[PDB]
Amino acid sequence: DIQMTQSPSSLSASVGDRVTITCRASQSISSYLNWYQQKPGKAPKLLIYAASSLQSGVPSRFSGSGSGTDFTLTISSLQPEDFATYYCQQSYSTPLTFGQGTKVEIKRTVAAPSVFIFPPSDEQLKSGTASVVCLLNNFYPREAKVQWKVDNALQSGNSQESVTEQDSKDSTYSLSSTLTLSKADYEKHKVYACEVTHQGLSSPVTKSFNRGEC
Amino acid sequence: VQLVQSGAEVKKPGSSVKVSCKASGGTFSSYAISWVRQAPGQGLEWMGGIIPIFGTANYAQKFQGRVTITADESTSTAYMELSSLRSEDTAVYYCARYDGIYGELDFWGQGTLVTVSSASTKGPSVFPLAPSGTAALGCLVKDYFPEPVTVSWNSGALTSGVHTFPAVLQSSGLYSLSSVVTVPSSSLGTQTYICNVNHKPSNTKVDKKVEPK
Repeated sequence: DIQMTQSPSSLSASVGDRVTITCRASQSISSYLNWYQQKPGKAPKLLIYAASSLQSGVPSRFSGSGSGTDFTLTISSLQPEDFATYYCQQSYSTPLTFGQGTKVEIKRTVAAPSVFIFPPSDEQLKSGTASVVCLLNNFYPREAKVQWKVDNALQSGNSQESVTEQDSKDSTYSLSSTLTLSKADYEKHKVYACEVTHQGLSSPVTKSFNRGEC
Repeated sequence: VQLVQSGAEVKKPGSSVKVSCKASGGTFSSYAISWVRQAPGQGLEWMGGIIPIFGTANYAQKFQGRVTITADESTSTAYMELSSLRSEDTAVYYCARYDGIYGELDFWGQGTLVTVSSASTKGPSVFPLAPSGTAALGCLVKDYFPEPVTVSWNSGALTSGVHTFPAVLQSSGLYSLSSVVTVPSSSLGTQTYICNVNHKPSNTKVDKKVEPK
């Protein structure tokens, strides 16, 4: 087995920066080195083969070089869509072996969230459960505080958040916070609020609804 | 120039899974097939490959004895069978096409997620996230197992402004996920919004319609 070692394993840069990823083989693989790009939840896509040849369709900012043991992938001016994990792979000899992968993330300017709140559906309350959903849309950086207040009482350990991966067009995030309680617990309170702290905001943004109000 | 893989499913430990790769339009002509897995959050691991027409298979010693790779020329389909399924086998399995000059894998299937679990499948419930100069609406896809679910908006029509979140695991043991989209307020009373949810392991399909509160 030929070991493949990439460096770095993770990396951050600004749009337009020169990015350089390194692949090293445990022994000579001539020029049988390929580079794949894998955006999240998607399948790997071939970028470079034979160490240095661009797959047709891949923009010219991508380029590859090296032979023997030492190989480099270069993005000459990083773009928002270049957000992905990048793998190297040797096909000089079986078994085929990959590098550990290098996650490339984009560094961009602060951007404020657009906050929304959704009361639970009617159909869901019939099943005896209430899911209250708060949405922070298109912001940077990832770090945010989302505070649930229920009749002006702060909540603890009854909500969960999920964050999207960096957007391929503007490099922002989006976040959902979901507060879940039984219909019974739900129907014992009136004010359902979502307080958001984020450094793209002058001060905290609160979105709320009153249970029952049309 | 496509490869299409079988749907994702759940399998009890100690059992077997056979995953299929349909080479589109009979393009087994001059293409090897490789199998590569990615355990969640991990990197890419090569399982093995087959030269379809000769039917000669090559396996990684890590998997020898547990995995069998086969091809069927009259169907244009590659097959990967993994037996004695353990929890460590929960992964997305990919087929790719291997080209024999440079050794590249120049096209990859979408991937099949195999989840090893004693628990049986459970399809999601889809709830609307009702909207109230831009406005947001969405769909709550709740209480399903295992992964994944796919969401699209209006059979593929709406894609701009669409955010589908990664599934979160709830204390109940089941996954939950929301998909949301931002649209102008004006298009509310006029335009129709239907989210399309597909949960392949339970063969559940749901098209819930989102309307103002």
